[PDB]
Amino acid sequence: RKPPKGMFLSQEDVEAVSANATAATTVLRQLDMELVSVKRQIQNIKQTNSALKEKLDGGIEPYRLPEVIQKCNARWTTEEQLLAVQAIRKYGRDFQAISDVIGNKSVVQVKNFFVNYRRRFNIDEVLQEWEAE
Amino acid sequence: PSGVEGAAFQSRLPHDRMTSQEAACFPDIISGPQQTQKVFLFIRNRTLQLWLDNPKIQLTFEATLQQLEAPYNSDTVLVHRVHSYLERHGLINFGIYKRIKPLPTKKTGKVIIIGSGVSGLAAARQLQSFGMDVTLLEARDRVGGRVATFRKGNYVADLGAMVVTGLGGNPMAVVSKQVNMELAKIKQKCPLYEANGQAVPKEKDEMVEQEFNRLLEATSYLSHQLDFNVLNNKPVSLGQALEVVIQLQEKHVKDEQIEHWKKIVKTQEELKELLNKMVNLKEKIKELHQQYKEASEVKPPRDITAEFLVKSKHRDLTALCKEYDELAETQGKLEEKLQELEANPPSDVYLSSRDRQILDWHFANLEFANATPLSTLSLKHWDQDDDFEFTGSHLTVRNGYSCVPVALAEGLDIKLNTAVRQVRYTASGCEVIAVNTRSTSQTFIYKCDAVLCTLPLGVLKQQPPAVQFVPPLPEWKTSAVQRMGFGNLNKVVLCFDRVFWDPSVNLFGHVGSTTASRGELFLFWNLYKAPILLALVAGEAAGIMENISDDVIVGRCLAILKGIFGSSAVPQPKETVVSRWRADPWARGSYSYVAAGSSGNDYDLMAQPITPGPSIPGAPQPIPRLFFAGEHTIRNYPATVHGALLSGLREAGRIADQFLGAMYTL
Ligand SMILES: CCC(=N)C[C@@H](c1ccccc1)[C@]12Nc3cc(C)c(C)cc3N(C[C@H](O)[C@H](O)[C@H](O)COP(=O)(O)OP(=O)(O)OC[C@H]3O[C@@H](n4cnc5c(N)ncnc54)[C@H](O)[C@@H]3O)[C@@H]1NC(=O)NC2=O
Repeated sequence: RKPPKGMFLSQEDVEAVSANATAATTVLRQLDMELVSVKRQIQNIKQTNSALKEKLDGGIEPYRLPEVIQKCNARWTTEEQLLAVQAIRKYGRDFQAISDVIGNKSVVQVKNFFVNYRRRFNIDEVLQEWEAE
Repeated sequence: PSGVEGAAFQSRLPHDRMTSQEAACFPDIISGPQQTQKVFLFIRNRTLQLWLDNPKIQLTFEATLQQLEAPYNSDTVLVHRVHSYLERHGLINFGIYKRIKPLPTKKTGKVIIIGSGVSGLAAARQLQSFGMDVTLLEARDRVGGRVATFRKGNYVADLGAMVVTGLGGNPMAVVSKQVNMELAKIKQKCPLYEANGQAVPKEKDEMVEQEFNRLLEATSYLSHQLDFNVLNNKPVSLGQALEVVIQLQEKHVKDEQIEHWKKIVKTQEELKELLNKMVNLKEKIKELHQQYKEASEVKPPRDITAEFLVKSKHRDLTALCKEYDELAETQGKLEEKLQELEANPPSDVYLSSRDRQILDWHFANLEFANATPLSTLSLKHWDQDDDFEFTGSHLTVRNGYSCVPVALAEGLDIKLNTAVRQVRYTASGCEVIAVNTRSTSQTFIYKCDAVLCTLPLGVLKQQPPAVQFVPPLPEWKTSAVQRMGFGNLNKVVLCFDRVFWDPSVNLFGHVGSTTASRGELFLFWNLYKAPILLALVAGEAAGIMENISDDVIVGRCLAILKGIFGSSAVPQPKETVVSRWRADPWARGSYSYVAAGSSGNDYDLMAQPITPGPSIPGAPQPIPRLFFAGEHTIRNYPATVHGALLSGLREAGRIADQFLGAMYTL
């Protein structure tokens, strides 16, 4: 029903190696070249990636900023409200980004802000101008 | 198996079923009721047992009936029919037994037997036993033909047949009880020794052999399952198929390497895209941090937009630092997945030059077992006779195999040094013209009712012909002679003053340097009482070494032996003999094989007797006149002594039926 296990003998392959006298040596060379072709292509990308790896040297270490650990407040200093309006102008509905900019407001308080000061800060106009970019 | 059923098995018969041959003689029984069939089968099996229990004395109908029980001993015309059938076809009372009823005083019919080989001798004994006039014509100055045994001093080595291939169902098993043969078991263990002169380690040895056996099953799979048997009209040989298989295995090994390295590039290229994204991010971060720094420079107190800028840039930077860390994460996984794939490549090569050489030894062994280049063997049929393999250990005839043909020859009219030149068979009888091998112009004429031709196939093959058939053999016969393969294998006998090899080891291989010389002195036998090493020359090498002198051959023999056992442990041989079977004019080869484009069926054609045309036109269809026995005529046991022996028994049965009449068929 089947070959010995690990032996490869498909109807298709048998015909290919026996198609002529050296169709054997032909197909075995196509693969020998296909291997060498891929093998140098490996060292080519290995080379390219080595150079890219070195341009990433030092990582992003002299670029990280220490952590701002501040407790989440409920009241809106005019400061925070004004930070918000500008954040909306720059982020739209990215409540997470707006929350991170204001620093001490939860993602929901940000969403609350949207409905509370909706009329007074023309958030409709502010949002429609964020979309204009 | 044992009892009455062991006897059936030991006689190569199904214990619980009537054979085609039995159906022919007992059509009343086999077409009849199931009850009688089992009575028949028992009587047959029982009589066989009786003969087998004591093959040194003749088993008569009386003795048989005497030891039978009710209800079996009740019907005596059945018992008589059965016993007579068995005796006729040499299943009982064959070989060398003491007769009880001294031979019929006057003979009936006259048979000329060509060749006193084992098949010849076996038939002769049967026919004489049936009360016929028998004379054998042997070209050689000795009996046995291809059973040749070198003798000198105490050195005894068979240059011909040497091995009894298991006593389980072997007719030779009976012969061995009848004749003083010294049967020594052959220990299977065989250490190989590379060209260097050092042992192949068990690691290699097993992994090559298992690959070899794997390679055979593969050819078998191409033959029966993929019907790969014709290639450009030419029948596919085994060699061809073995190559095609090895190639496909070499191909696959490359297919594997390609798709493994192809995994590396696909992954190494994911790393490329990722490193590119990473450089571009350390780029935006580099510049974004610059801007944050520039906004932190604007010292407080600042207005809200300027405060917003600081806060904004800070968020935007930590947002991009999140991404870079998630990408240095991804980088870590992909960078090790590469040391993963580079740690385990697939197999480098299918087989190395050291491997392919040891594999070649295994091919040499097959070339030896078939006495022919694997490029000649039929793919589909080369092993058609495998089912009928005997059971038990293979043995050697320690006192020399010739002890058997010589033993059979006793009591027979054998004309030695008598080369048959022409066989004439006509409606009214045959005449055989032979000459004296010594002074060849001295001629002989033999008149007979029938000729039994045991001429080797290689002889029947001779072009131009050694023996002439008048009238010519019909085309169906001569095509069988052509299609069939007659192979070649040779033996080198090395006689020393001392053992210098492992005495507990019977056989040990020598691995050749090339595919071309794979059969050249590839194997050595330590089998005999005396210090003799025997060396096989098989495959393509066999046919070429026949053109090389004995010294050149013995030189290579000693060289190989030195390489293995040390250059000074191997002395100069006292006596040496080299066989040349293909050169030998009375063999023209060693034994037959199923050539590519032949089948086991050609063996049957070989066995079919010839019936001459009528003398007077309009006169009735004549008796068959020309009959054939021999190794090359027995489909189920070709190329062997037992096979020859059996074919001789076969024809003697058929000839007796033909000329003495078969009384047991009524
Ligand atoms: C398949 C397994 C196998 N190869 C068996 C051997 C073996 C090998 C490897 C491992 C285990 C076993 C095997 N080994 C072996 C080794 C070698 C080197 C050779 C050559 C043969 C064998 N065989 C084969 C048998 O020897 C052979 O089949 C019979 O002896 C032939 O008998 P006949 O048909 O009467 O012809 P035959 O014996 O040749 O008789 C014909 C006679 O006619 C004569 N003649 C020719 N022309 C004329 C003429 N014109 N006029 C008059 N007379 C003429 C001629 O001289 C001869 O006497 C072995 N068998 C076996 O059972 N065990 C073995 O070990």
